[PDB]
Amino acid sequence: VKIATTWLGGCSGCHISLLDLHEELLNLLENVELVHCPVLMDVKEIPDEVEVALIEGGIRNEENLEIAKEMRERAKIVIAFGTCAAFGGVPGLGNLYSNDELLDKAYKTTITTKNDDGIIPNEEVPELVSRVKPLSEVIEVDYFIPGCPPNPEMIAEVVKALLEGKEPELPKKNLCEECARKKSEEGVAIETIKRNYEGNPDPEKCLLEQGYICLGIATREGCGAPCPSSGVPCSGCSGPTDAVVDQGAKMISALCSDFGIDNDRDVDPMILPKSIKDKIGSFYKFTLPSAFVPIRLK
Amino acid sequence: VKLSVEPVTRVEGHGKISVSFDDSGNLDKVRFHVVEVRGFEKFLEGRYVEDAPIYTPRICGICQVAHHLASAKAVDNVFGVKIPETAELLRNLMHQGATVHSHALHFYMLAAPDLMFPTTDDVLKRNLMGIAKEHPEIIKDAIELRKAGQNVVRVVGGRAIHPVTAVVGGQSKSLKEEERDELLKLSERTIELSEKSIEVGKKLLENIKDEDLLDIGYFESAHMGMVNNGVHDLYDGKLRVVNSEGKVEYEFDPSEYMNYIAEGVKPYSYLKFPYLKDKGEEDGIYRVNTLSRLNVSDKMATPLAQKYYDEFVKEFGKPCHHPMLFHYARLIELLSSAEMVKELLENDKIVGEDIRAEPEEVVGDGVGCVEAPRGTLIHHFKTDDDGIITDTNLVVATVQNNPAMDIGVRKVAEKYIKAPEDATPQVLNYMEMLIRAYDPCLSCATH
Amino acid sequence: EWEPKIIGFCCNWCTYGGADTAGVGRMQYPPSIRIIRVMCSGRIEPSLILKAFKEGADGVFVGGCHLGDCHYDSGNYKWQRRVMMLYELLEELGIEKERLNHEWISASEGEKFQNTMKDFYNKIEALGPCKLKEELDK
Ligand code: NFU
Ligand code: SF4
Ligand code: SF4
Ligand code: SF4
Ligand code: FES
Ligand SMILES: [Ca+2]
Ligand SMILES: [Mg+2]
Repeated sequence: VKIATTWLGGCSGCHISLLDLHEELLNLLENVELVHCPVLMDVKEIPDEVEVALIEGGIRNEENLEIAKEMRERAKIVIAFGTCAAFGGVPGLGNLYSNDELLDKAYKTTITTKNDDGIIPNEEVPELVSRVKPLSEVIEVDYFIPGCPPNPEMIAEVVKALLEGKEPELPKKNLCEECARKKSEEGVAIETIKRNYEGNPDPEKCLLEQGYICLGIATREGCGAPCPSSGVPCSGCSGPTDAVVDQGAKMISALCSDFGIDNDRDVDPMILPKSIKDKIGSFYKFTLPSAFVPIRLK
Repeated sequence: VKLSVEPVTRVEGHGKISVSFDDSGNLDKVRFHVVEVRGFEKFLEGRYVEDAPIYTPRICGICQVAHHLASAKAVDNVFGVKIPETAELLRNLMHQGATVHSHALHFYMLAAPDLMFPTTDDVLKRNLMGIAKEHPEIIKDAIELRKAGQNVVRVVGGRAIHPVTAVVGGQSKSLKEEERDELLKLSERTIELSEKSIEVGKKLLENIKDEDLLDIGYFESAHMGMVNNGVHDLYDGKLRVVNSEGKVEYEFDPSEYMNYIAEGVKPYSYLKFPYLKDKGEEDGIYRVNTLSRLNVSDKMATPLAQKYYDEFVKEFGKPCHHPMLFHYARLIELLSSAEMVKELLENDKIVGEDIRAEPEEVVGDGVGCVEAPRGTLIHHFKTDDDGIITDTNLVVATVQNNPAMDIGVRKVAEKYIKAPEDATPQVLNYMEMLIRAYDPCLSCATH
Repeated sequence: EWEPKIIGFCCNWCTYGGADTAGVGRMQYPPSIRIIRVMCSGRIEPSLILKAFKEGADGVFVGGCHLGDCHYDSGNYKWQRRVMMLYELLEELGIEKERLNHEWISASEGEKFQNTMKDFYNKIEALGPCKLKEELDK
């Protein structure tokens, strides 16, 4: 099967996760024909008759937009490869600023920058798109592999399903099932909200119950929940489930509902908003571009 | 006639080389352009400073550990906390494991295709798969090296890609004695494969010398790297700068980097052009990573790497300015990192339970610095009293080799091109081979 | 020329009834709002409010039972915690806090509903249109 890969406004992490198949990558390449992959081979142009296309990264500039459309016309099946392609990713946080503000910082006001002329690179470089957009906003996407980056095994299962003429199936639950942390039978009740550095977390008890903002509740399973298992809350990098459009909104809903639930009628509703100094960064680290309100109005 | 090599392949990120000729057919302009930028420095404003080690790894998928640790370090300085010795060891263990994965990835997956096949016209042969068909043991060993590196990162960092254990004050988890013992058993093999890789590199660079490709993109410059009491160190130390003749010009703590480094801007690229602030853009050009680090170091901290380094210095001298020798210095560092993994695992403090310190009052500024596989990495954050970022500056490794790449690609074309007919697939690939010698990570470089 | 676009979410047991009472009493108010019925204000959550802004809402109104009077005992206590976070989330997104309005209005409080609609209309009308949808269409 002829497959091709490319990268847009991402970090290369999804391609690195594909390489993290290790010995299995060679076995995968035996049953597949890699016709385009900038990081691995020197085929400069996307060829015609591509069967499966793995597109990493979201839309950040006019060149990405061009390549997405180019790959869409040459590929039969297009896959939004990873959280950046599927939801926008961390680069999506740039949507909280105007493109002029992003560029002025990087090319003028950064402390080590010496640019008295105040020039913004504009020759032989693509202009940025008004805002970061998920791949599906600009082209028709057939499938998506969520994760920042998706685990190697999940990438193989998806590609192997397409090789066998089968429909890929993503896991459907939120992360708490996979998570090894202990959850109360009585249900979740949050007394106070803590920043990740505040306090000393219990390694067995659920991090959300302990007062930490854990996105596991509003995030699709599949990663194996290595973050809570490694002592830190989930940041929601796999994105939401199939039944949730806006991950951050649903996380805020859940958090607000169980906050002070044991003192439901008497808990001060102003405590929670005052406690969270960075609301967008707390609930939309990986999915701001795919949210109902994906930008900060200027 | 306007030729363009786009995209530059077997490099991380988006880059291109433009080659132009005048109406008389003579070579006129040759430039290296980086066509991507995301704006991490600006969008980090308003974020919780403790979330920086979650965001910065997303600058790059290859060197996410370096970013995780550079941010974790800057964050520890923002909260005025000195982390326990066990945390420093665990952080360095993760860092060395990442360096093994990155150096192995570049030399075998990205660079070797050209060193093995420098004169072929077949692009379907000039890649990982081409090497695997003829020499499967070369790639199987490369995969083993990477697997070993990523295993250390997964065990110490929680995740092989985008680790999460470097938190405020230290580490979120300890290395269990069982985990330490298994990594220690597996550690010997990594050193062994890294040592076997140096011979592969010697043999492959000999093939490059036989085709007069060892001097491609040659130019002299200053060199920057981190040194711990003059010794090679990728985790802790001071940043040392040597001139083209090898004499030390600067030695400074990373927190004072803004008084030594300056970054220029050109209209044809999203990648900035740094230089030694006081020397200027013309006389202040410097290079980072592998060869630059070996050039500033008095010696390697590991016994095996030191032998190959001493053998290398006696043959090519010091400082070595050859871009193609960066491949060889990379292999020396690959071995040195493999050796450091064993050394750190052999330290009994690595399994300690005092892994984190309580955060102190918020100090409004913090500079975190480590030597990423591709060069000096500096994460600088400024925050308010509540620890919310107000300003940031990221001097990311490959940006410092941007002038070298722009110069080197020009020097290659000057040596092989006189008219557009001379710009053949092999000659255009020689220009890409120069770019590849610096192991560029353009997503990293632009951020 | 321009007339604000306001969307309302009113609980069946109280605010929706309070809006009906204003109608029975012929208590006139501006025709910008279009009310959506739910069984409890506890049904309201950020996704619905944010969805309204994405579609083009200049203002969003949410009406529920007085605190302690919820037909389902405590649904409004959850909504109250959600709306407080939502006010600040909107400000971070550059959407004025004042474009969202929540009130507790009983089944017979027609006068209160009328005056609330008048006040909320004047507040949105004075703020002018929300430019979100225009910016997203660009
Ligand atoms: N190595 C490395 Fe990064 Ni992908 C680069 N260049 C960062 O500091
Ligand atoms: S998803 Fe995560 S890993 Fe894949 S590109 Fe975006 S950032 Fe890099
Ligand atoms: S820790 Fe995060 S993921 Fe694990 S259970 Fe509690 S909430 Fe779900
Ligand atoms: S735990 Fe949450 S954050 Fe960590 S990997 Fe799974 S999804 Fe991404
Ligand atoms: S029914 Fe009116 S708020 Fe619950
Ligand atoms: Ca920078
Ligand atoms: Mg944040």
